[PDB]
Amino acid sequence: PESADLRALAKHLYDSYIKSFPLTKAKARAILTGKTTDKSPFVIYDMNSLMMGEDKIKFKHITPLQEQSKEVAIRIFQGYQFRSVEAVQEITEYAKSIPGFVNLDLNDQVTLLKYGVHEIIYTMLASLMNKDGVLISEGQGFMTREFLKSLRKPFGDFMEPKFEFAVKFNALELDDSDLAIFIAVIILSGDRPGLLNVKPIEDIQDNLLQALELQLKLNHPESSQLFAKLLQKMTDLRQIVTEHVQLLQVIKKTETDMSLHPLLQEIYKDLY
Amino acid sequence: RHKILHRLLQE
Repeated sequence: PESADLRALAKHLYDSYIKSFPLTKAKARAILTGKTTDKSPFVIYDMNSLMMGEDKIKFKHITPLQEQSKEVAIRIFQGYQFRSVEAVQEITEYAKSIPGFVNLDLNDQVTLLKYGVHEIIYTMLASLMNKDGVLISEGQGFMTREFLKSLRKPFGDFMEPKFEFAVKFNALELDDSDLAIFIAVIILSGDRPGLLNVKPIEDIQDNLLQALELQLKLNHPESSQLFAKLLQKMTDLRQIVTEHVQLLQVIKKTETDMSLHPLLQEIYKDLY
Repeated sequence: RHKILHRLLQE
């Protein structure tokens, strides 16, 4: 029917999701359960393991810790910046695959990404997280929740809110095919500040939302109304973003021993 | 204004 067009959209987004992102929820979950036959992730649980894992994590930057002035908390924060920037680039490529997205006003393409990318980063981060820690560097690291908490303030506060969101969001038991449509719905949000032409964005999001509803009914026929819980999580994502921007506000002030990557500067300029 | 974002998009 029209529901055929909706299956086509879901499959296209899935294909583009698999191509755009190096580590899927399926592979991440296997790694976190040892149900893979790959070399396990190097566990970072303290300052020593970080030093030993520095290489495999690709958090190396210019020089190793022991020959650089920058302290451990700053080096982890800088490591996570390079991972974010790559995430932003992967999400931008995925967005361009969303039918109608490249035909939008370029200024609106920028605004959607500007407000969208970190809501998608945190959604995708949950795929990599459990109550104990997070896969880093395409699954070859595992950094513990306790280690990230133990970092001296305000750095100890950055990742904990993402763990708290992830434990809840992971209970919905979404798979990659579900997440591929959900992240597209997030990108095509009509209510982002500074949007010039909301109508074609709401038209595209209407389609993605229908596609997400069909996908949820088919892939979870045992399950019932994720869709509603799942749409409430979109507001949770905005709160994580708000909170996170405040923490970046603090560190810009309390630390002058660091600067933000330019792309992250573009994104955070005039944001909540 | 959003130089890198424009570049990533216009790629």
